[PDB]
Amino acid sequence: CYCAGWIESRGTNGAQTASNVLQWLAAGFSILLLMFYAYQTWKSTCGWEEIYVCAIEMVKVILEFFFEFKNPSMLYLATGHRVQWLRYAEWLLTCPVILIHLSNLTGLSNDYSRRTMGLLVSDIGTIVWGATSAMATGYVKVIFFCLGLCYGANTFFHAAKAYIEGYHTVPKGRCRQVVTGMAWLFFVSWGMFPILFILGPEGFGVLSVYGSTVGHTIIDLMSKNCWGLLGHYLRVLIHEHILIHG
Amino acid sequence: CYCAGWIESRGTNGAQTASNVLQWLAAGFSILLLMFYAYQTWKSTCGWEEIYVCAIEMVKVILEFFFEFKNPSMLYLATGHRVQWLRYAEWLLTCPVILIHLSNLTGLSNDYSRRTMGLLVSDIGTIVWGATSAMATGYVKVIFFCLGLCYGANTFFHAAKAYIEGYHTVPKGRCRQVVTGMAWLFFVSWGMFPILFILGPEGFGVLSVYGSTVGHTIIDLMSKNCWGLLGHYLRVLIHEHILIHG
Ligand SMILES: *C/C=C(C)/C=C/C=C(C)/C=C/C1=C(C)CCCC1(C)C
Ligand SMILES: *C/C=C(C)/C=C/C=C(C)/C=C/C1=C(C)CCCC1(C)C
Repeated sequence: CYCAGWIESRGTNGAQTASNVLQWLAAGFSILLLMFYAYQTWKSTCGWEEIYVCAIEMVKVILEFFFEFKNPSMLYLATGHRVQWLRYAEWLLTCPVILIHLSNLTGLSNDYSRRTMGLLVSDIGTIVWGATSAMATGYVKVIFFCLGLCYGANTFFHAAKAYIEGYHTVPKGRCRQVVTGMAWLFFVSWGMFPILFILGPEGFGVLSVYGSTVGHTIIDLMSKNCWGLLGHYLRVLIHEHILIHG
Repeated sequence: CYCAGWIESRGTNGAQTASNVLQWLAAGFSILLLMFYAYQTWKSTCGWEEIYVCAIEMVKVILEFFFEFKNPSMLYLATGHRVQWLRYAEWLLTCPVILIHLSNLTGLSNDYSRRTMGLLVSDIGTIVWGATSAMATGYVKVIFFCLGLCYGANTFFHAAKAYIEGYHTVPKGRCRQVVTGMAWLFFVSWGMFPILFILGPEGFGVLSVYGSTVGHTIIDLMSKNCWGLLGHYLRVLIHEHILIHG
């Protein structure tokens, strides 16, 4: 199995160092966030979504530090394209949970809706089409990324509706400011993901594997750790509001 | 890109013919079921889950007839293992929808529960771990299939609870017989999927690609088309019951 496209070049040895440093920072932040979440579950009210997302993020960060360019992290393919399977597998593991957190922003509604199902189905579909585009090479790559773009447009529309509903269901004041911050983080990072797909080796190679890893680590820290911590803060605020007035 | 494991042998030219015949039958059944579902939506009450699952099944069947051993259907991998990405992508597209149908067996509850989220998260996780095991080769394959086994055990437990709840929420008589039939189909086919994974090239090679395709086509016709048609019949019975007594 020679396939000279498998060697290519992973980075510039500076993007590699930046990726390693960002992986260490992401692992440290995930460890600290998991410790804080455990402390909360022991003392305060904490949701399962933030803990699960942070745990998967920590596992993915460790696996990307150690075996990023190995199998179940990098499929090498007869087409000469190295597919970062770890990235898309972690997306499939976390993004549905992130959207289950987006629905029920205030951790009180034990019920859900058909809009949550639409969100989840569209998100799984867009991740599937993006992974297929990453493995696709050629016009099939363009077709599958356009399919993922349509599914992600549906996902973004449903997420925006969920964010408006959450903004209008939280108490007036700090709670809706936190909802606005969560919406900003969500949309900026989730829109940067397809941009990095386009700029990465999976699309037009502009970023290289290590530069794409740097950018994806930044927007994962934004969309998984920071967004989850903001959601936990929102739920803490909701609990305190219920204790005082509710 | 030579990697002599990519050639191997797809089948015995009899398993190939059986696979082609079963793909034609599955495509015909999916087309007829989609026509019937469109007729129902125009006249009767029909759910989106059955239509979506049947449409994805039809698309997957056509893509497996035409490009099964091509890219976005077969990742060839530097490890020499041909990964049927089409299979796992279709699982990711359909199984969450099949479980969204399993929750809300009677298409009346516009709300959902945290058990539905547990079902969906466990199902996505088990599909992810199974795909990773298929791409994994070696002891990593065993580890990831055991992780998928744990996630699928959680999925099966939640599905059994959902089936008991559905059995006890449908009217006594034909409705619960249909629920029992759906449970039998669901558990038999969904348990045959890991068995075929073990028996297929992705595990212990016993079945070959074409024999695995034959078995997977049979259990997809069981779990996607037949189960969805049974769910549609259950919802029709619920609607008629509400019209008479409800
Ligand atoms: C922690 C990881 C997250 C939140 C990943 C989110 C991923 C997306 C919003 C994916 C978007 C894509 C498209 C809309 C089109 C191009 C392909 C994708 C998969 C990158
Ligand atoms: C239409 C396709 C369906 C319903 C597929 C269902 C898939 C499963 C129940 C998957 C099961 C797996 C495990 C429990 C362990 C071994 C790996 C898998 C992914 C085959």
